[PDB]
Amino acid sequence: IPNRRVLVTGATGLLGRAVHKEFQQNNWHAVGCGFRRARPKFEQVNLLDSNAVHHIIHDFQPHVIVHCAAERRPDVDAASQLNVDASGNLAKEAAAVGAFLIYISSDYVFDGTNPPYREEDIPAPLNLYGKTKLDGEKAVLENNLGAAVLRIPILYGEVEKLEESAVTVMFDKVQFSNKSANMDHWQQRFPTHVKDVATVCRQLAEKRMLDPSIKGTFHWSGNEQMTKYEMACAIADAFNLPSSHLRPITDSPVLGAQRPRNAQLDCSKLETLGIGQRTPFRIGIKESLWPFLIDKRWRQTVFH
Amino acid sequence: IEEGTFLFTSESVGEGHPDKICDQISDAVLDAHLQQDPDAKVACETVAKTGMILLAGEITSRAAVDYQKVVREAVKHIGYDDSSKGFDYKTCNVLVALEQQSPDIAQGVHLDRNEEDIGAGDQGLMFGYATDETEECMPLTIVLAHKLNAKLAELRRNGTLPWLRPDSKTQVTVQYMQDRGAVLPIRVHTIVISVQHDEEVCLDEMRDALKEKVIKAVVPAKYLDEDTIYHLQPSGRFVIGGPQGDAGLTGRKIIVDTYGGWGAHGGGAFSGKDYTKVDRSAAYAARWVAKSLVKGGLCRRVLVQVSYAIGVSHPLSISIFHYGTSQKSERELLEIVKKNFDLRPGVIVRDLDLKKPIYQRTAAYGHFGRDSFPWEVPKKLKY
Amino acid sequence: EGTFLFTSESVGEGHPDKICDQISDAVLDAHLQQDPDAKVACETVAKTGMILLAGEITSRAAVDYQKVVREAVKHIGYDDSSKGFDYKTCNVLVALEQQSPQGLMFGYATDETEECMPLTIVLAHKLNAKLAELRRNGTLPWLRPDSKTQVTVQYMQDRGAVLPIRVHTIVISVQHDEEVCLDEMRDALKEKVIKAVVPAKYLDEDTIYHLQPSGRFVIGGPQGDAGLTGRKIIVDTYGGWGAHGGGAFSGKDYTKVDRSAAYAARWVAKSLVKGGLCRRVLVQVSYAIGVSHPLSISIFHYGTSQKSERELLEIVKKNFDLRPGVIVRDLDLKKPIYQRTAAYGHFGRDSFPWEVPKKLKY
Amino acid sequence: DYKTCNVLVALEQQSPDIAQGVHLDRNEEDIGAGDQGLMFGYATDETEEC
Ligand SMILES: C[S@@+](CC[C@H](N)C(=O)[O-])C[C@H]1O[C@@H](n2cnc3c(N)ncnc32)[C@H](O)[C@@H]1O
Ligand SMILES: C[S@@+](CC[C@H](N)C(=O)[O-])C[C@H]1O[C@@H](n2cnc3c(N)ncnc32)[C@H](O)[C@@H]1O
Ligand SMILES: [Mg+2]
Ligand SMILES: [Mg+2]
Repeated sequence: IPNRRVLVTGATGLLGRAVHKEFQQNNWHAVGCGFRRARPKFEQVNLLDSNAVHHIIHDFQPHVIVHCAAERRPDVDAASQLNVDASGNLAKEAAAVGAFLIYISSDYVFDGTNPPYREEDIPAPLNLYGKTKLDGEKAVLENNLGAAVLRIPILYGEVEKLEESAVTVMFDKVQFSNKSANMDHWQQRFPTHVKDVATVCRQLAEKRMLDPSIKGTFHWSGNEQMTKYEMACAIADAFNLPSSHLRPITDSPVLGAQRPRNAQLDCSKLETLGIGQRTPFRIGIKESLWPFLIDKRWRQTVFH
Repeated sequence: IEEGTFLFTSESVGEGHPDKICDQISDAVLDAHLQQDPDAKVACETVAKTGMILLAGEITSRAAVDYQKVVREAVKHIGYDDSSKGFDYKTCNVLVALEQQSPDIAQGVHLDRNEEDIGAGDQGLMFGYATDETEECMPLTIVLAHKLNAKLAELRRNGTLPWLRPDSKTQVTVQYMQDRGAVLPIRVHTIVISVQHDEEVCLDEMRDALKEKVIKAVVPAKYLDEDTIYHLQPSGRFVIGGPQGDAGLTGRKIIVDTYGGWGAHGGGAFSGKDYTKVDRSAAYAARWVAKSLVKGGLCRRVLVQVSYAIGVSHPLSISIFHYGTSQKSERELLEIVKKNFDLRPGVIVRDLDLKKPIYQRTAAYGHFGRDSFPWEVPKKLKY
Repeated sequence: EGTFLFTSESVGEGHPDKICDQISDAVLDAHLQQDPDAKVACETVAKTGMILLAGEITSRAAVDYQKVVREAVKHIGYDDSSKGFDYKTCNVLVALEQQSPQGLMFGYATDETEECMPLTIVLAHKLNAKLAELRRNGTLPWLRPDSKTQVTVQYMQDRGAVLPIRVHTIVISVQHDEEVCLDEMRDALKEKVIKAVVPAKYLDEDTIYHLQPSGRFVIGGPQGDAGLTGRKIIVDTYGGWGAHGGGAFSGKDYTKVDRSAAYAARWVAKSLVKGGLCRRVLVQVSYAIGVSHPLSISIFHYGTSQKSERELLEIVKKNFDLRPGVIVRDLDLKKPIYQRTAAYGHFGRDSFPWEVPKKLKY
Repeated sequence: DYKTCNVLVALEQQSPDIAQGVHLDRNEEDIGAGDQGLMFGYATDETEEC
């Protein structure tokens, strides 16, 4: 029954799920889609098939589109790849129907040399990931001037598998105290909840229905600064576990040249408009990871 | 490619399936007794067979019950009223072999006791189960299986498909994916439907009807795709059904009556039994508990076990398994259950209103997953 | 503490429902002896002074049903009116319609006992066996055939498996004569029955005993409660463990997949555990219309296997042929030994082919 | 044995067709014969009880 429509791409992924959830409940008519494993909750849509993208947008008449990428970061080797491009088509057809497209992008477009980074600052990606996120911004913005760009850092949330977030992958290494584990204490990062990012996406979209001046780049990020090593120790503290088996490597990694040291995003522009939510990481990661506790996993079978 | 996927299948049977005829007759006899004597002790077993309904078991009651009428009216309502259908309520044999409840059982269970102190009518174990995969907190497999049979009966009784007869069997195979102890139904893999039919109607008029009027009206399109297998009237000439050329008994569809293979079962049957038989009242109680936990948000899936000794009021054991779908420990969930529930039959009967003669409703389409039953209304928990 | 209780029950040969299962399978056995290809779907009903046979049979055999039923009831122990039932004088009614010439099954196995079964049901079954034995000896001559048992065991979860710690509660109800008193029965049930069946390390001062809890149990057998074939399917199988699709075993011949594939699934499950591949396992076999081999097999090893599910499935596929026809050939299911399955559980005892672990090659 | 024998009951109502042809709506004295039939009576003086 709600008249405010939204289309979330990459709805199958950690970010998309949270976004589609945040909208659907709060008087939006939220439809999600995805390439694989979409059915039964979401629509099966290959973004690289223009005919498919065309039909679902034509038939749906969305008043807004939130473009997320599925994602499952090993990345965080940091090299390739992407052929998109498909953000171009999406931008094209979003304009054809007159829908406000929010393009999710990353802090990896930056150099990570002079933190913090403003929306105005010149991007300079050290890797191919950063490169294509930057291309997408270009490809979107020039195909649709009414669109926006939300840049966000590393993500975590209520994952279905530990591997869905580069924060949550660590959890087994945290839990297994009997084995010592090395973790990066070099790269500076700001873990940010997809649930927070989702709220921001709703607040920003709801503004564009009032004020047509909302466009261009925006920055959001969690305020707590953490290395991979500090995150792991924070996770142990939340679940009250020993962390002495965790060893920091202050030396940069094998491909430290491709990884921006501190690509901290300045979120002042977005903080001004009354947009922002910040779940504390120690409370957020507890709600996120409890189903993956060793003792819980033993119990998670089909039959007793 | 596979991940952590599996197939699961559940069946349901229509009112005319011989086993389910027995279940409904036994429950009609129980209702007849409870209309006049709310404290009736009923243990009615029914046997259905070519030309015959036999009532065997034990009943101590103040009610005056005309067994011939209750049995024949039940077979009437089920829809067997002519030779052409293989069975006629007007002309079937009805034998009755009913005696009083053993005085040894009476003295040992309920005689000269306050209601809250009456012992379990028997020993036994019962399981309760709930899952967040449907609104009704039931496995999609069994829910779809039941609702298909209910649709067939509906379309038969309002004349919209007048070639349908009472006997039917459905099997719904769903493809599932595991999710941190919960289960996500992904798609309907296969649907089988055998249903008893007229002499006139052609095969592919029925098959068209089963797909377009039955399945389309029941199964959400979100679970159906181009690969879904449909086995509609697989053998072909299923004109012979019901009791004719067949032999059915009360309590031979206990899995259909409950969770369709999911959770667990302790093997006690439901129909033909008043509240003192804990096979029924404690199973109803345990469903109530399992549904209350999931609706109360304390877990996404759960199995509850309870056990009793004959003549003893308090359960011998209680156990909770949440399949790791709760942040709380199973022990903590047990503590919550102990505080909120009194699982003696003398108390369950008050909370669930189990002297009411509403049991015939339960004898088909499953005892769980429906609106009107007290045990499907979750308790607000305090913890 | 990671501790939980689990309960299972079993019943005796004189239990009305088990009477019917044994007679049903006695009818089967008798038919299979004359005609190995006999189709049998035989239900038995029992009540005061009555045994009623009902079902379908396509067989070439000529069976004296009178003799079959009467010898079964004799063997069970009902031989006088003082006991509520008598093989010499009971009514035998025959309503079998005789002529002349799909499913989801579960198998389950756990390493918590030698017989590779849940401790709860194994003990429940054995307590009934003991009573029958001591009744037949003459050691406890006040015993009568009808009996029930129930065992609650306290378990500890251990990385997928379940570890029995102690026996929490035990129920025994057994029909008896009119002389013996309540204290003598309870002492006997505790000292001659339980302590001879349950390992001492499971019994302790906190173990609860509900023995003859009804106070009187003279009226028994079909007189005290109607019996029907197929009303003890959890007792016949895994006592609340594993899983169950719906089908009863007794009165059905081997061409019913409900029976013979359930036996096969058990065979696989037990072979996996005895072969050291799992400490605990549930085997799902989906059969589908128009295919001989199973449409799909899942293997839930509860995390107790070093090998993955796909690896275990592959091991299963090259050591087992789960097409009905091959199952009845391999397990020798045309032979008339179904009556021995109809009491004390179909799974657990070495004497059955499906309880002989296959040496696995992988 | 009376205590332990099988007892089976297959009793239905008298046919409504019989009831209306015989006794419904009549004074007891005008009740019709419950059936057709013939019947004999006999006596002999050879014993005191005839
Ligand atoms: C108690 S009965 C079932 C209820 C029964 N139909 C009634 O009318 O209440 C079920 C089983 O319990 C056992 N049983 C019968 N009489 C009993 C007694 N007096 N005490 C304990 N167990 C008994 C028998 O094995 C019987 O089959
Ligand atoms: C009247 S019946 C005896 C039934 C018994 N006297 C009673 O009324 O319950 C005996 C025979 O009369 C015949 N009969 C049955 N119903 C009848 C009817 N409505 N009118 C005339 N004859 C009938 C049948 O041949 C039957 O075997
Ligand atoms: Mg019973
Ligand atoms: Mg029973």
